[PDB]
Amino acid sequence: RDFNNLTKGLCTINSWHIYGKDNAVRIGEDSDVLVTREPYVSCDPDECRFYALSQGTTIRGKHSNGTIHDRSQYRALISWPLSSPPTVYNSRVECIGWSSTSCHDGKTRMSICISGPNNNASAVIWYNRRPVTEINTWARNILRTQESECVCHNGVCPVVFTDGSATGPAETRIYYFKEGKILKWEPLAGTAKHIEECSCYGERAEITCTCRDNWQGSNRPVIRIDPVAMTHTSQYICSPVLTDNPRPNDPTVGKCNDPYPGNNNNGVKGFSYLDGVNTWLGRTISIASRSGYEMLKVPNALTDDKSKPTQGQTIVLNTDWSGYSGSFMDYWAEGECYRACFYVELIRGRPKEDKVWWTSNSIVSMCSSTEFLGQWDWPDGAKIEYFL
Amino acid sequence: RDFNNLTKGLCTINSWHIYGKDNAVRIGEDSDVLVTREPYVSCDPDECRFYALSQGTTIRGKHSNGTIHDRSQYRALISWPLSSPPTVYNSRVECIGWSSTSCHDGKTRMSICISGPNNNASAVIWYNRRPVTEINTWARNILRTQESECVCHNGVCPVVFTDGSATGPAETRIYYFKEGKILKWEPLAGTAKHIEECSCYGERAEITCTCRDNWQGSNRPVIRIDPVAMTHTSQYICSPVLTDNPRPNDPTVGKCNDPYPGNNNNGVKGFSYLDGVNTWLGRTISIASRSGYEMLKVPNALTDDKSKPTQGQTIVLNTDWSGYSGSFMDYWAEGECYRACFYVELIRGRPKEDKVWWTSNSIVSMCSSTEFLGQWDWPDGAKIEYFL
Amino acid sequence: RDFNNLTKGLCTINSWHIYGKDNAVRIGEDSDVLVTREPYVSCDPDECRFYALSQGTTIRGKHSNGTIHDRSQYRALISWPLSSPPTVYNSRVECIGWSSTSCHDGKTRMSICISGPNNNASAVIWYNRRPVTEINTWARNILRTQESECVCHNGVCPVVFTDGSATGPAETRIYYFKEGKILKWEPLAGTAKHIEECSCYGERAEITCTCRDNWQGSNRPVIRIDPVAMTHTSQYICSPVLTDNPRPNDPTVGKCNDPYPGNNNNGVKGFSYLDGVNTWLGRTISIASRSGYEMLKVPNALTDDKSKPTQGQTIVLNTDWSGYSGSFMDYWAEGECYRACFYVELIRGRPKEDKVWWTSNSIVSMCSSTEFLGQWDWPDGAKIEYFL
Amino acid sequence: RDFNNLTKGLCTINSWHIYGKDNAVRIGEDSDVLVTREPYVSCDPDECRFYALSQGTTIRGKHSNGTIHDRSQYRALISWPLSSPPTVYNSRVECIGWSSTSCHDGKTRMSICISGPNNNASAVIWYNRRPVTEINTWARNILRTQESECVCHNGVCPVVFTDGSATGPAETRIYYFKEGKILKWEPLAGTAKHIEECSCYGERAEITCTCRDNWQGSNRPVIRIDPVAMTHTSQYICSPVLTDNPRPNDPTVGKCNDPYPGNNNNGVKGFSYLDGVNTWLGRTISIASRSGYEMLKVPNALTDDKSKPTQGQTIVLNTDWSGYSGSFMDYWAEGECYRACFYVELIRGRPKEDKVWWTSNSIVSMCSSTEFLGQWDWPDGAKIEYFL
Ligand SMILES: *[C@@H]1O[C@H](CO)[C@@H](O[C@@H]2O[C@H](CO)[C@@H](O[C@@H]3O[C@H](CO[C@H]4O[C@H](CO)[C@@H](O)[C@H](O)[C@@H]4O)[C@@H](O)[C@H](O[C@H]4O[C@H](CO)[C@@H](O)[C@H](O)[C@@H]4O[C@H]4O[C@H](CO)[C@@H](O)[C@H](O)[C@@H]4O[C@H]4O[C@H](CO)[C@@H](O)[C@H](O)[C@@H]4O)[C@@H]3O)[C@H](O)[C@H]2NC(C)=O)[C@H](O)[C@H]1NC(C)=O
Ligand SMILES: *[C@@H]1O[C@H](CO)[C@@H](O[C@@H]2O[C@H](CO)[C@@H](O[C@@H]3O[C@H](CO[C@H]4O[C@H](CO)[C@@H](O)[C@H](O)[C@@H]4O)[C@@H](O)[C@H](O[C@H]4O[C@H](CO)[C@@H](O)[C@H](O)[C@@H]4O[C@H]4O[C@H](CO)[C@@H](O)[C@H](O)[C@@H]4O[C@H]4O[C@H](CO)[C@@H](O)[C@H](O)[C@@H]4O)[C@@H]3O)[C@H](O)[C@H]2NC(C)=O)[C@H](O)[C@H]1NC(C)=O
Ligand SMILES: *[C@@H]1O[C@H](CO)[C@@H](O[C@@H]2O[C@H](CO)[C@@H](O[C@@H]3O[C@H](CO[C@H]4O[C@H](CO)[C@@H](O)[C@H](O)[C@@H]4O)[C@@H](O)[C@H](O[C@H]4O[C@H](CO)[C@@H](O)[C@H](O)[C@@H]4O[C@H]4O[C@H](CO)[C@@H](O)[C@H](O)[C@@H]4O[C@H]4O[C@H](CO)[C@@H](O)[C@H](O)[C@@H]4O)[C@@H]3O)[C@H](O)[C@H]2NC(C)=O)[C@H](O)[C@H]1NC(C)=O
Ligand SMILES: *[C@@H]1O[C@H](CO)[C@@H](O[C@@H]2O[C@H](CO)[C@@H](O[C@@H]3O[C@H](CO[C@H]4O[C@H](CO)[C@@H](O)[C@H](O)[C@@H]4O)[C@@H](O)[C@H](O[C@H]4O[C@H](CO)[C@@H](O)[C@H](O)[C@@H]4O[C@H]4O[C@H](CO)[C@@H](O)[C@H](O)[C@@H]4O[C@H]4O[C@H](CO)[C@@H](O)[C@H](O)[C@@H]4O)[C@@H]3O)[C@H](O)[C@H]2NC(C)=O)[C@H](O)[C@H]1NC(C)=O
Ligand SMILES: *[C@@H]1O[C@H](CO)[C@@H](O[C@@H]2O[C@H](CO)[C@@H](O)[C@H](O)[C@H]2NC(C)=O)[C@H](O)[C@H]1NC(C)=O
Ligand SMILES: *[C@@H]1O[C@H](CO)[C@@H](O[C@@H]2O[C@H](CO)[C@@H](O)[C@H](O)[C@H]2NC(C)=O)[C@H](O)[C@H]1NC(C)=O
Ligand SMILES: CC(=O)N[C@H]1[C@H]([C@H](O)[C@H](O)CO)OC(C(=O)O)=C[C@@H]1N
Ligand SMILES: CC(=O)N[C@H]1[C@H]([C@H](O)[C@H](O)CO)OC(C(=O)O)=C[C@@H]1N
Ligand SMILES: CC(=O)N[C@H]1[C@H]([C@H](O)[C@H](O)CO)OC(C(=O)O)=C[C@@H]1N
Ligand SMILES: CC(=O)N[C@H]1[C@H]([C@H](O)[C@H](O)CO)OC(C(=O)O)=C[C@@H]1N
Ligand SMILES: *[C@@H]1O[C@H](CO)[C@@H](O)[C@H](O)[C@H]1NC(C)=O
Ligand SMILES: [Ca+2]
Ligand SMILES: [Ca+2]
Ligand SMILES: [Ca+2]
Ligand SMILES: [Ca+2]
Ligand SMILES: [Ca+2]
Repeated sequence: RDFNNLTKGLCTINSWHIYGKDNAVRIGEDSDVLVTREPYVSCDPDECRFYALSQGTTIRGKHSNGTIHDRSQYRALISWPLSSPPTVYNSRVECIGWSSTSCHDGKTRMSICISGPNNNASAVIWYNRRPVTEINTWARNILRTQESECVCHNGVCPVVFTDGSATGPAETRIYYFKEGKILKWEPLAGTAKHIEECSCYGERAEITCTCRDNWQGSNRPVIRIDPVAMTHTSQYICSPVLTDNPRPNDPTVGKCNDPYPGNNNNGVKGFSYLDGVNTWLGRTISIASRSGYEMLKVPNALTDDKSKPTQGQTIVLNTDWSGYSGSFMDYWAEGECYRACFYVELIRGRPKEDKVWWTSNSIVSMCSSTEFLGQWDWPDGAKIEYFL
Repeated sequence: RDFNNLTKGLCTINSWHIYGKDNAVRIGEDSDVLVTREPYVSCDPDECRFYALSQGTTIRGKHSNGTIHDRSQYRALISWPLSSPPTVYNSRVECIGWSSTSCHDGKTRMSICISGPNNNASAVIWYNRRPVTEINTWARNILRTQESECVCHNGVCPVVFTDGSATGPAETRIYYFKEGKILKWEPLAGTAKHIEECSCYGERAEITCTCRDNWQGSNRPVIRIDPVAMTHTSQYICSPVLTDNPRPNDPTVGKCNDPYPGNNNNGVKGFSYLDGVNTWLGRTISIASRSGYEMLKVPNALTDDKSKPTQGQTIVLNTDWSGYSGSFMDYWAEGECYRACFYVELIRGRPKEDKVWWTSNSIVSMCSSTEFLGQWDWPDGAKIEYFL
Repeated sequence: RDFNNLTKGLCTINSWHIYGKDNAVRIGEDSDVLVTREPYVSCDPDECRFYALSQGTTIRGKHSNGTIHDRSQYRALISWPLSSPPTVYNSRVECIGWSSTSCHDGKTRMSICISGPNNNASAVIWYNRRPVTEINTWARNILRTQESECVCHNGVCPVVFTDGSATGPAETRIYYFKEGKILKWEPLAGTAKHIEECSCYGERAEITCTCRDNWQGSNRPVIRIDPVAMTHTSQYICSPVLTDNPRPNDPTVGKCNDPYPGNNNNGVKGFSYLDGVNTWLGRTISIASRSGYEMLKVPNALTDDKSKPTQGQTIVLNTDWSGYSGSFMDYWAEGECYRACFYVELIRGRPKEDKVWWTSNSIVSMCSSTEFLGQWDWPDGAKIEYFL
Repeated sequence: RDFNNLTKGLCTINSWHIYGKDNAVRIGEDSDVLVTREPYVSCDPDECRFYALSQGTTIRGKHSNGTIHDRSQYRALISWPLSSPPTVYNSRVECIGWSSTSCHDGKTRMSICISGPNNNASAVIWYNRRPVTEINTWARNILRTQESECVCHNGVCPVVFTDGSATGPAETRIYYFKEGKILKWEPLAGTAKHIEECSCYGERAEITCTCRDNWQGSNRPVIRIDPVAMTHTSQYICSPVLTDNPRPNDPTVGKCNDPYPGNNNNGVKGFSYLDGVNTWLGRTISIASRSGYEMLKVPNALTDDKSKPTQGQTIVLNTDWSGYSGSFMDYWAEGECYRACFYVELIRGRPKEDKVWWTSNSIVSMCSSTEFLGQWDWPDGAKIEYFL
């Protein structure tokens, strides 16, 4: 109908309720489920669906051998019905590639997939399921993007891309698209020193993205975008509650405009909701590996370099595998506010479970509740031994 | 369009005709059919579908081992096309959880799923396929609900919940929802001493629910709800024709306001249609186990403590496994009356058939006919030996 | 929109072109294809689909053992997309039973399924995918119907049923339905001595049905129905070109009002298009078994007791298995005439191929052309040895 | 709505971006994927889909043995969602046959399938998913058509057919269809000496088809059609950059009105975009076999007998199997120009890989970009050894 506008603020997050779970790895042990990774969730005005990068083979298939690898010509962004697993028969291909983002602007959906060799990748921007614009690699070193949904406001859908080193300065750009066409792009500004895989959401005409500083930061960089002025700023979450992984132990004071040191050249896609006292941070429980997952209420985390938790909720036990996590919201729901949601990728197989030759995942997803709900843990649930 | 109103009375039940059957266990021996239990049927204005709690694995899958268990993080309420089996590829997830109810109000559908550990469960109420309201456990002891469809009248859809002991007094509440929001709730009143898994239907602006007194009753408790006044009453079916299971043999006089003694701490979800002489009771043939199933016409069963059968119809032979049963009707059919329908869950596997490591079921469903139709029996039809 | 009226006459049949083929048995050797038999084809105003009686198991499934049997509680009328095979995932259940018919009246579809034990069967008539009317067995001996589509005119859809002996006089009735309700029924009249499985079509406000005289006739009985007056007549095809099976060799003169003798208590569902010189008869090539299939142009076959072929077309070689055949037409196609079509059931497995424990089939379907097209043969195509 | 008119010219082709890829053979190693060959892509106003000739069996199925054969009664034109593989459950049958073409005229789709024995084949023309016209073989020697989409202009959809020898003069006809009916047909004219499998596209009210001269030409014949006047011309691509296969090495000067000699009685379906300097030719890299695939910009290739490449892009490495290739465009996309697209059939199995008993393929597809995008190679990706 009309372009969606970010007119509401976030609902008060007092806890998290279960939203979706596909149990993909459990089910795929004996059904035609595609091997995936880098999943996310994204809503259309009349439907919310799961998204991921397929590896172009089923989990039980012999071609599952080697799926720990990230970029092959057999990957594609696929989407499928909420909480169903990504099967050969119910998965819809949005575009071909090994890095992606996607979002609905209220009228139709824009999907972006990047493909190609490391030194010659290109992004193809799809709108209304048709290819509209293409962008060639500018730094010739793995052009890559969010791996979770973008956000739109009055037709303008900003997207964060990075091209260049994963272990030193890179070239990050913020592109402002409208109907799949480039309105404007700008180089990253602010104090964030390295940017990868931004997790974004919008409220009251502003888009907030929590990203990954792969190079040096154990705290997470934050990009705030004005989609009307088509400008942005960047900084780090000030709070000493560190949310990347691996990471050093939590200090008593964090860093606002520089990466918090201790771990270099590594990380994990993550997210946060930065809204004053209504601030919640997600993170793996383990500081060493993609193990466990918890939500922590950290009032003013973004601006308070001494902020610590006041409430929390465990999502995945430290005795279970987690992985990527990101933000999304149903911008077309009823009510006076946007209900914060997130998903956690539950990685199974390599490298942590190397008795199998594949690497895949399942998805668990939650949204906020104004109630103070009891908590449960949500593991992938598959028994690797069954696959041996 | 407009909210449905219960303006018609029940059609005269002179017999039962076959409505649906999915032969899920037979088919799933060699196709990707999900393991389920606690099924039911529910209609939308333009379609009627089967519903159940998936176990998040196929029957032939190795993860089917252990599906006798009731509450895991891998369960979800799913729905699929009438008489088709619940497959990985045709099952639509309504919400995540291990106890549920669902009903269409004429405009859209409300679905409720409860999840969590025994002492910290929560219900999430979905409306128009979006999460709208959440309710935390109030007694911290397996918050649970109907396991069959709810019923709506002018937008108000009452739902019966129980939290607390299964072997002593518990805390039952009747929630009145409208568009997924809580209008009102009240604690159970009347003479019913324990309430679980209510099976409901509506006619002439009144909703009748036949439930399960797990604690002490072999006769079934009944809750009658006024969805306009949002009030209710409760009692037991007076008739000496006992319908829970296990149960003692039938006496010559029943109990109207107290559980009929003989069997404690056990039961099975069941149902009835209480309409004067047009009263029909469903029950397992066996008084000891979930074996066989029959419909018995027992005029004034609800109010006559000496009422006995005047007609009957066998649905499943005592030599075949049955299980849960419940009520539903197509409130959007043509005609001057609502045609009473019901389903019977045909449980296969554990605990009765322990040569296999799983527990699942198939569904058989019937609706009333004004004719006096010949009867047939309707077994699950699978050969367990094939699964060995 | 509006009820369809049989306002056109048949197009001139100069040959037959391939319309549909599902290769179900070939494909099902390695995919989840349901075991079926008694198939047919039927059109809706916007789609034509394949129909059949499922056996409630896949062909490769262990429950395929024994599917030679006709009436079990695991059968159902299913429909699926034209030329696709009937799979677990794409088959839509129309109703439960082991004998059926179905037809669209222009507004919506009526489907009829009969189920039950031999002495207590009942038909349930569905309209707009809801059960509307039920008819109890009147002769208590396998109530049964067409096994191919019915035909409608201004809302009135006549259907031929038989109840009673398959080897002596039986009780045949013609029911006139409108919106699933019974307008009228009448007992069979005319000279046809036994009636089973009528294959019907309509043109110029008249419905012609070619049926099966199981008791004594090797020539086929014919019922012509006036759906406005709701009356009919019956006789036999006069032509000496005999079309039932098994049957004696062709004589030089046939019988118009009595069964042509030579073979008793057996037959096969078949069809014909009786339109003056534009008359075409279908039949198995073998006079002994359901082997091969051919179309023969026999001018005035219905009324000329000496009529012989003037043209022909082979559909299935005598070295290949055939089976049931029946008529259907797309009453909603463009043009000035109705294009005659038919399907042939290609039975595989028992009893002819007993190395396998199952019985199933695939479908081949043709429609007429005003051209004189070259002919090909259309076998099922599966290799039984592959199933061993 | 209204018939589509070819009102736009081609967009400037500066490179090719990835459009679709189904990885069918990889996925089908462990899922129910149909064996196919002769694929293509074609758009409807609201969707673009993959098309191919199924072999009526899955790849893992035992009936895959022998699928190197071209014309059996088990083949059919099927279509399925873009970039999904052709599975038993998602493939829609358009018609039955072993040679086809299909195209949308803006209102609805016309599909054509030819079937029958070599000396008695016939084409059936479907419109709006209904059979409308039939054409009998005129030369009684494998009536055959494009194997890629046709193109329409104001309702007129020309189609090129050939009947007769593959190794000497044959009888080629251009049929002009409108709503599935024959408006006119004409015999091939011009200097093209043999015509097979034309690959066509339209722009500015003209349809250009690049075909295959199986008899003698290593350069490709070209048919240009005026769909309004319903007339055409034919010639050969003048350029010395030869594009059929097998073929002799590239000379310095080609032939404009005669086949370039060196290879007889063989070839491969191919295509080109002939638009002045914006001219791009597709071809296998190998001159001996269907190995590799590249796009070459050859300004004025059609008219310049000395034209050589000025730019290029590799699509499939010479170390990987290719096969058929053809043109298609989304005539309903936004913008001021038509974006040239093509697909390449990646054949796997026999005859090149004879360790397996089958022959199948997967699809890769690209469209043009006005950018100068980095290139990647796109192999089928399956490991034959896995199928052993
Ligand atoms: C039924 O359900 C309800 C609803 O969920 C359950 O109630 C919930 O219970 C939760 C567990 O107790 C609780 O979550 C905790 O909340 C704490 C905050 O609340 C407390 O502090 C405030 C502040 O003054 C008070 O107002 C409040 O009353 C409480 O006292 C958090 O601080 C907790 O998080 C910390 O602990 C967990 C371990 O439990 C860690 O995993 C987590 O990361 C936090 O601790 C680390 O980080 C801090 C910050 O830097 C450090 O100070 C600390 O040392 C830890 O650091 C190590 O570990 C991290 C992670 O590995 C590593 O990076 C670092 O380097 C160090 O090694 C926790 O979030 C919910 O708030 C509560 N909800 C409600 C509504 O009450 C109820 O129990 C359930 N019922 C039953 C019967 O089970
Ligand atoms: C073709 O199809 C038609 C249509 O279905 C077939 O006709 C049907 O036939 C059915 C079987 O005969 C019949 O069903 C029975 O109806 C009886 C009621 O009708 C009779 O009584 C009235 C009352 O005066 C008369 O008007 C009427 O004319 C009849 O005489 C029921 O009473 C029957 O139910 C009881 O029996 C069955 C066993 O058959 C039990 O399973 C059932 O639970 C009932 O009996 C138990 O319960 C009562 C009540 O407390 C006790 O008194 C009794 O002792 C039993 O108790 C034991 O068992 C239970 C269950 O295990 C346990 O809990 C308890 O503790 C005790 O151990 C039965 O329902 C249909 O009405 C009839 N329909 C029609 C339209 O005619 C026809 O036969 C078919 N044709 C062929 C050729 O097959
Ligand atoms: C390319 O394609 C075209 C298009 O299809 C091919 O041309 C077609 O060729 C067909 C085969 O020749 C032909 O079909 C035959 O037509 C005959 C009728 O035409 C002839 O007679 C008339 C009458 O005067 C002439 O006008 C006309 O010119 C012809 O001469 C039919 O009579 C044929 O059917 C009979 O033969 C077949 C065997 O081929 C039987 O299976 C069939 O049942 C018919 O014969 C039985 O029945 C009759 C009637 O009672 C008996 O008299 C006879 O003895 C047989 O009885 C035995 O067998 C039956 C069945 O088993 C059993 O029940 C009984 O008891 C006995 O045992 C046949 O239909 C098409 O018309 C023709 N089409 C066109 C447009 O030309 C062309 O060949 C192809 N090209 C190539 C190169 O292959
Ligand atoms: C990142 O991505 C970009 C974008 O893709 C990459 O840049 C691309 O690089 C490509 C490879 O270098 C390049 O493709 C080539 O372009 C040549 C044309 O450009 C050149 O010539 C013009 C003309 O004066 C100049 O303006 C221009 O500056 C260049 O110098 C083509 O000629 C090339 O094709 C020929 O070579 C390939 C082998 O590489 C053959 O496979 C192909 O068939 C062509 O050669 C055959 O045919 C000709 C014509 O008859 C014969 O003369 C020749 O001998 C060959 O004949 C043999 O082989 C054929 C085929 O087997 C056989 O039939 C025959 O009989 C003989 O045996 C080639 O197309 C892109 O244009 C370029 N794109 C851009 C935008 O720059 C960049 O490299 C990537 N970056 C990295 C770091 O990898
Ligand atoms: C989001 O905000 C913009 C207003 O800036 C709205 O876009 C007006 O919408 C109407 C209805 O289609 C048009 O007549 C105006 O020209 C629109 N655009 C502008 C840029 O002024 C848009 O309607 C809002 N979205 C929603 C859902 O209300
Ligand atoms: C089939 O024939 C009957 C006419 O007997 C048509 O039914 C008239 O249709 C209009 C349009 O809905 C109504 O106003 C009349 O009352 C209809 N019925 C009768 C019984 O008179 C019907 O329209 C015809 N079907 C088609 C497709 O034309
Ligand atoms: C485009 C690409 O390959 N992205 C990969 C990502 C990057 O390798 C990482 O962010 C460093 O640049 O890492 C991870 C990862 O699991 O850490 C997965 C992504 N597939
Ligand atoms: C929420 C829950 O676990 N409900 C279970 C139910 C209860 O255990 C029973 O009603 C006693 O409370 O029993 C049964 C049962 O088969 O008896 C199945 C239900 N899964
Ligand atoms: C209802 C029923 O069982 N109909 C069967 C039919 C009858 O047995 C036959 O027409 C005699 O009555 O025969 C055949 C048959 O193959 O001859 C199949 C049908 N399933
Ligand atoms: C109708 C038909 O059989 N067409 C076939 C085609 C022809 O054999 C070829 O064009 C020569 O006529 O060749 C090829 C081929 O791979 O070369 C495939 C087609 N199936
Ligand atoms: C099929 O069933 C028969 C009868 O029960 C049995 O003797 C036979 O061995 C079975 N065949 C298979 C393959 O199970
Ligand atoms: Ca980091
Ligand atoms: Ca399988
Ligand atoms: Ca009880
Ligand atoms: Ca007979
Ligand atoms: Ca050639």
